[PDB]
Amino acid sequence: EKEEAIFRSAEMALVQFYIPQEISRDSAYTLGQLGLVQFRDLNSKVRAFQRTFVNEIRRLDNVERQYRYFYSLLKKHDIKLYEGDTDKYLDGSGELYVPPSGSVIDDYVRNASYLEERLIQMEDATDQIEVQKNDLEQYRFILQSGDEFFLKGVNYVTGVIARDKVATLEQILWRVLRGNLFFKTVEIEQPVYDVKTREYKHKNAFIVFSHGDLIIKRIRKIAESLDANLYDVDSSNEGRSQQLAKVNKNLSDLYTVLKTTSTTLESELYAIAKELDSWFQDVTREKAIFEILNKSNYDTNRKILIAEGWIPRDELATLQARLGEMIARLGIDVPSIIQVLDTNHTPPTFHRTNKFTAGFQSICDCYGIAQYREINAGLPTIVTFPFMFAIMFGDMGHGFLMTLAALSLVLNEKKINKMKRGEIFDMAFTGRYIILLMGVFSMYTGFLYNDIFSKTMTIFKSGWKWPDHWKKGESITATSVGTYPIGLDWAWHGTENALLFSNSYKMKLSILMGFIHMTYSYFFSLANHLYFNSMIDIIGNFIPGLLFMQGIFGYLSVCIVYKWAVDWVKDGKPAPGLLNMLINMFLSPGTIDDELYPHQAKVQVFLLLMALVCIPWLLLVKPLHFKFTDFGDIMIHQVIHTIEFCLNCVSHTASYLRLWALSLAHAQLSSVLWTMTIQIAFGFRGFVGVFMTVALFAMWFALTCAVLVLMEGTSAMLHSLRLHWVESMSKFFVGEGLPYEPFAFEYKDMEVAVASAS
Amino acid sequence: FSFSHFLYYLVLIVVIVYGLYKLFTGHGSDINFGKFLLRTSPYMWANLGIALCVGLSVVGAAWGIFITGSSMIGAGVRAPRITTKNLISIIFCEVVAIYGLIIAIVFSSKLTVATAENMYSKSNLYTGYSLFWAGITVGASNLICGIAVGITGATAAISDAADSALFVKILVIEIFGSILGLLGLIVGLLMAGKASEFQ
Amino acid sequence: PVVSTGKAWCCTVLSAFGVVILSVIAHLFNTNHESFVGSINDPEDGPAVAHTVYLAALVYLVFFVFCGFQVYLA
Amino acid sequence: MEGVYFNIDNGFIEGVVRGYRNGLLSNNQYINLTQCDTLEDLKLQLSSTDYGNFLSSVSSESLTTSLIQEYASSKLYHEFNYIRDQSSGSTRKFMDYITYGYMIDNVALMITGTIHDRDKGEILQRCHPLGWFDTLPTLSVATDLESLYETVLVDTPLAPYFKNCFDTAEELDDMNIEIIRNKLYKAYLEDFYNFVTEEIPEPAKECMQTLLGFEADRRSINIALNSLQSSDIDPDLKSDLLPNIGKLYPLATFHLAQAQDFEGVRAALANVYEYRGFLETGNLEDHFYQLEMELCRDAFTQQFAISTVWAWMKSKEQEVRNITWIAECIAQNQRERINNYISVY
Repeated sequence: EKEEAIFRSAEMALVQFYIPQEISRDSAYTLGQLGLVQFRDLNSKVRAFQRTFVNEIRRLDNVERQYRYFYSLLKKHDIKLYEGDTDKYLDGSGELYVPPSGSVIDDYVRNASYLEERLIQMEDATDQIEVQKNDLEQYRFILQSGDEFFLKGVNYVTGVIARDKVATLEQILWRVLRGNLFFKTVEIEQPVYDVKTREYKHKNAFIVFSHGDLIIKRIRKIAESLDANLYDVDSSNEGRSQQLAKVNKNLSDLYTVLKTTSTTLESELYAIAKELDSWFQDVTREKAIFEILNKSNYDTNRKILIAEGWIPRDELATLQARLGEMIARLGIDVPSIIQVLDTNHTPPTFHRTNKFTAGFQSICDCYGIAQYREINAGLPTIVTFPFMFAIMFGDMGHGFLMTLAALSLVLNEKKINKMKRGEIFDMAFTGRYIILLMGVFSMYTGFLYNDIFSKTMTIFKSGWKWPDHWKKGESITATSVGTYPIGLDWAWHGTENALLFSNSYKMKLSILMGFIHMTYSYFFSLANHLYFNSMIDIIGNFIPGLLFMQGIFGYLSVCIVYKWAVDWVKDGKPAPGLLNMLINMFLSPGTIDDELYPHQAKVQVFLLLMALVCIPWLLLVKPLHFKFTDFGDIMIHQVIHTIEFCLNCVSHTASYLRLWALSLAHAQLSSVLWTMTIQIAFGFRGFVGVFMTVALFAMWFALTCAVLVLMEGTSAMLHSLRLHWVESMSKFFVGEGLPYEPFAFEYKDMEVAVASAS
Repeated sequence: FSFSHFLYYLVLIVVIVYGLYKLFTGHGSDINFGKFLLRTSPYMWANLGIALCVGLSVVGAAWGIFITGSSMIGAGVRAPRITTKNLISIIFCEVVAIYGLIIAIVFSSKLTVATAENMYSKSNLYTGYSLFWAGITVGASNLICGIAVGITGATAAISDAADSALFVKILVIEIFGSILGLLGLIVGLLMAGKASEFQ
Repeated sequence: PVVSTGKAWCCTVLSAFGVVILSVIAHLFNTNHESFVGSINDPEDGPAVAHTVYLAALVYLVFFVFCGFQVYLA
Repeated sequence: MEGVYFNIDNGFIEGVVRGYRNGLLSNNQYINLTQCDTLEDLKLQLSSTDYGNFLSSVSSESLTTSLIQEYASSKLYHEFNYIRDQSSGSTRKFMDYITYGYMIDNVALMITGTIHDRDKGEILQRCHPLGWFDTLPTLSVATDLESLYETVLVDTPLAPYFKNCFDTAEELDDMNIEIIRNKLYKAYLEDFYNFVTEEIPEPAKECMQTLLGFEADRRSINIALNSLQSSDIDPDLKSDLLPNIGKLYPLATFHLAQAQDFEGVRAALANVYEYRGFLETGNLEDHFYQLEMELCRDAFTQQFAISTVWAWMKSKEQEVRNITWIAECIAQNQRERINNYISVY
């Protein structure tokens, strides 16, 4: 028996823990293996170095730092980390593993501290060889150049410099040798890997001829000041061949010394790379235990740690069971370490999710974490979010393709929740039921719009009747022989005034749906104020806003439905304009051009003065009741709430024209796409027409899947999200609270933690 | 140098010499600005009004949107909790284009077809003038309101990224600056209040 | 012939939609629906375009049965 | 106005630099740094600020005051290089002009170390990595100032600044290099002032003009207080070292140029209102640091301005100087003068 906590939050408790010192380390593991206690910080106003359990943090994150150095050393000399797949002897059923006890942690500390300096000297030994591999190899490149590199009028310097500095060399040596330079360079094609830095460093050779002795020291200092490695090469061919024979059997000796010096290091890294992840998990868990014990009061007269924590009420029977199992594992006698405390703090929120209400909860929590026991806004979002999507996405076939794309993700849930994906397929997979509901509601909406691939259906008999005879080219009209049962009539398809009906149709649809959404979301404020015993908020905020916005904007909706209900041609009365009379209700009161219902000259004035008198009745009762029980802050905040609640009636009900907007534009772009590509290939008799309609259907399907489902679905999806974040949750959603996020044990994912440090 | 000032000075000199020459002949009333207003089609003035209305409203909206969006993106690097909070500063710049939409929908119901007889009547010329000036009134007011609300939104995003307690005190200034587009909306509805259709 | 697996699904799925869609459009050309040919524009003959749209559906069918066995090999 | 065309290129840069600005240390954080006992406590206390996980992966026993100032300066320099990479047009130029003033100091340091026959690699470190200019280690050859200039300095952006420096034509010692460097920095400040006057928009223009005014005035008072050492200097040969910008040039650099004793400098600064509060009291350098930090604080009240980059740069440098002073007082057990940091926020 657990409460559901999807309409409101879950009921909380504050529990004070009386933990003895000798079982404190052990008890925090049991408190962490059940992930349902959020600890509050009792050691506030105490500096981070003055707290207890700080050397037990310094030792453990020194071990963390040495593991980070190890894993940085694993990426060089490419060895895959083992990643022991059994993340189930710590997780899973049972909820009980024995923690490693003391000597295992000391073994981890001294093992890592012994292993670090060993790896440091083994890495430093094999990098003194690479820095003398490099100069010998580039000197071997210098020794094979022929004569054309060494013949232009010791009388020269020779070196290898990076390619970025050759122009700087020749600029300086032209300004220094005054114009008598014989600079010459040939490129080294492969990059030359650096050890002191990590740049790959495209290099090349050079040679500079001159005569004298103060000139060669001059050119030599200028050259090696720009980080050039200079050498000595004989002028004759035979001396160059003797030097090339001398560098070989020295460089091959370095090849033999490099092996079995960079081999024992690598075998040590093969030993470390297996069973490093388990070390890392154990040390991270041990560090988290002391981070939780850091925020508890320490007593000196007796060795008792005092800790507080938030918890939902249905787990006070779980605490006593798990802690009783712990005190039955080790033989002691402690006096009742659990005590439920009576408090005045603010508890966490904690809505329960169960795999269908989870994605919509993650939607609504992206805006703000709700107040404690406030009405959750993720419960109506489940159906009001894909439907407001569907009004903008009113197509049969596009919602059908969206359902197929959703069922490709829903029908294999078990295969996908065990993979590593990255940031796009994540948003695809965690919202698969959102996409399923969006596709099904878009099927229903596109059925009611009579639109499949921008074509009609003809599944019932029409309500319009064409004339009996006409010449080919006569503009005729239809004669209204009844009404059409479900959807728009298919006699509006070509008809050359289809937009003239459809626009005034769907605009009124959008205004009516937006008003019903706003006046449904506004009653959650009444259900809040009735629950928190806040009877001044009802009489001060609910009734003024209800009367003010109903008497202006619900009267418009009643007039829209009433204008639909009345036959104006049979009665012989002129049909009025609802937009005109809405403007003239405020900008010229009392005067009516076309009459809608008999006594409306007085109802306009009555509703205008009621919406007027709701302006001083708001901004007055809620402050002046606080006065007789003004302050300034309540008064100015209530003036801001009045000037913000009003002028959002007009703005928010104007903002629901987007439901009309995106629907009209989706229909028009899909119609132009149908008449632009595949409509061309219908009058093309021959063998060329077969390939023509093949290629043009391929182009049409690629466009209607790329630009018309994926790129207009994301837009209307975040439009249905704006209509809930701004227009809907500004009427009941109070705002700030603190999220639940209990202390629990998790897998840690090493390479994220290395990027988190560096 | 300064080619635009050279163009402006050249146009000024040519206009002064031309008007002074039309005096010089004794035919100063041939520059007849009033007869140009009679003999010009009223549908031109009406459609320039509607098109320039929706265009200037959208330009002011886009201006405010990127001013507050650049600063909110820049300020959200260290404090990424400002985005869902200061979404409302982009709401306030987006409602400007919706006001332009409402004006275009109201004005486009008056574009009927007139007869060749009584084409340039009193009511038709009145309707063209009213729709033109009402459209550019609400469009320029929407432009200016979008610019101002965008500037205040950028400054509010920076101040809320400082600490959380400041955006309630700076959002009040956006509430002040967002009423000006509604003033332009009301007076644009009132200027074309008594204008009939084209008949 | 390097990999040829990530492009097999892109053609099998395309052909699987293409067979069904051009088959139902050709069936709607054949019986004169008065919404595909019900005006003075693009088609006039009727089943003479239903002919080549069923031909294109057959060509999509042989695309589908060719590429549907190359994905079978993985 | 100023908020209209600014954000088009500089709105992201301005927002990121304000986000960097919100991590400046306030007074309570410096007091918490003061209350540390050992140096590992200072590391753990700095870890809970905008700095944090900056001395991670160093050591627990190789922690030294010099290492802390190296890494706290390198974080500053990487943030400045990021902001300089993300800019274009006039802002890119403006940040290059910020770099040139440290390039001048690297020139003077490399020449001075070349005179005393020191190593290239010793002078290549402690040589302020922001003012780099690739041909910098070539300044260690050919002692004569001409044979520096006709070879390597003409291709640097410091080339238009030696228009005065060719008066003496001999080998250099420690006073000639300082006369040279003062002429460099004079011509430099006037180049950058005439840059700000003609291109930078107005609310940033006035803020950069008053900050450059204070830079010129501080260096004028320092040259006037350092020139009365054991030498004979013509007032014509000293007034070519005081910049023609600031609030004490139109007539108050004249009495600085014609002054013999300390009382002459006191009587010279006696009429400028912001000054003559400085020479009658203690540490004369801390008054310049305090007034610079107050001017930089006043630069953060303008929003659509690229004075924010200069103000944040100088504030973060003062912050690094304060953390270095506190770390020295902790590590040397000299807690008597630990509260002499300069904190304005």
